[PDB]
Amino acid sequence: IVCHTTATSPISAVTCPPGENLCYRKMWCDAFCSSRGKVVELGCAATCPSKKPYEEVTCCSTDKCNPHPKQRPG
Repeated sequence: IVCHTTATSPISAVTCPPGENLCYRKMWCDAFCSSRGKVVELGCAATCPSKKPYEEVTCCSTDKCNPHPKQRPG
């Protein structure tokens, strides 16, 4: 119960696994930065282990912080 966005696809608030708040956010620019950007990770996977820098990454835990524009209305 935390991030209310992405997290293993379009999700729906899910808020990743347990950890009891928080949402590891990673990905955004796939790896081609060829425009767009709807292939993120921001999934959580415990307690946001931070992971690595690479493409895009972060770590929130304040209700959410792993959104994603564009998306698909279906």
